[PDB]
Amino acid sequence: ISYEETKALARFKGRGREYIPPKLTEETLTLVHHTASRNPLSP
Amino acid sequence: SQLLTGERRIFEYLLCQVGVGRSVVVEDEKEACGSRFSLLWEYDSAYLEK
Amino acid sequence: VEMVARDRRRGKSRQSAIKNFTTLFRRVLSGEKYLLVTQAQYQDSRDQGTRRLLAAVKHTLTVKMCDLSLPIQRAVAYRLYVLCVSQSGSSFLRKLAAMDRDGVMDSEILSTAVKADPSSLPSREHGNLMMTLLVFSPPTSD
Amino acid sequence: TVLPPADFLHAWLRHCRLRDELDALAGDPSMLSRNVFPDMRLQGRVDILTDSALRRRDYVAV
Amino acid sequence: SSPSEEALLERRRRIDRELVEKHRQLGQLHSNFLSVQKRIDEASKNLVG
Amino acid sequence: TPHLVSAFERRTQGRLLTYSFVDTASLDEDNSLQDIARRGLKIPMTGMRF
Repeated sequence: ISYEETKALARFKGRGREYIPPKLTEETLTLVHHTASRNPLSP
Repeated sequence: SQLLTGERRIFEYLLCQVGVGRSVVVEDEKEACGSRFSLLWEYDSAYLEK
Repeated sequence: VEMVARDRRRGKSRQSAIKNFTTLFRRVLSGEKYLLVTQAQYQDSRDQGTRRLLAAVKHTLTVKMCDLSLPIQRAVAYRLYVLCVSQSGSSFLRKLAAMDRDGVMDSEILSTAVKADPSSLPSREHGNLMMTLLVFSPPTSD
Repeated sequence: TVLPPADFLHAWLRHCRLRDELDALAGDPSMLSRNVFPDMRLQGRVDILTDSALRRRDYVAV
Repeated sequence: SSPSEEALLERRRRIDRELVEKHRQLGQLHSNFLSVQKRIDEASKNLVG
Repeated sequence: TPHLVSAFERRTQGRLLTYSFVDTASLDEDNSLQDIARRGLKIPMTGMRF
């Protein structure tokens, strides 16, 4: 179904013939992680 | 350098359903000229090869 | 443009218009075939009868032509295009695009000629200059 | 960038009238410079004919 | 954002659009002039031929 | 013409029916386009190429 069917079968929904819906659109690099939790014992 | 309208034209063509058949291989047009080849009743056209 | 031409309410009111003007035209023509014979001096009584006939001819053609489907109007407009673009062409092409469907259903003497090739056809804007002078001229008659 | 705010307001009132005077002294011909089209074509009939070929042309024609 | 500053911008669009149409008109007139000139050159090679 | 389509069917019974294009200026003074609508493309004894 996806975008493909829900655009062409729901915006029109079987209606037709007079409706016409509208337009379409220091501090260098270290490999160590700088830990978010600042407990020194958190890791 | 130049915008090309290219002199669009009045091409008038005739889509002729030309029925050729059992053609004999022939050289250029100067020998396939009717008065100098004289096909049989089986062969019915002349294929200009070169 | 697609809204108006495909609007059903105006379309079947155009069709009901066509039915009522044709009955108007038929009755005026039927009533004008025979006079009235009584015992009095009578005027022409004919200029009003033919005025209602011309009224029931102009008004029929306004409705019937305005009620044309868009594929039909496109085919007519393209037919006028091939009439218009033919005028800068050969003699057989000029007559055949303006209909004219009658045809279709010591002695080695030295002569040569050089021909201006009749494949000129000025640019696409001259093509619209053709069409806007077939449709926007003052009408010759009625 | 050069005038103080008092001089620049007077200069701006001057400049709006300068634009509208250039509006007046420009005209609007249009029209004739718009309905000219690239419509040029070559026509002609030039033939090299012998006098006896002119004899045969008159036999066909009047 | 004065009315004269965006009437200035309207006059920018009107004249610039007309320049685009006129530049294409020089191109079509120049193309047609050397179109007929080519018909002259072919008529010279054909009639002298 | 219905005469032309009947004569064409009788002539070509075991041949192909190729579709050739014919220029209107390559035709001579005999094969004027007024004349083609009445009798068809008349090929002389010399013959015409397609």
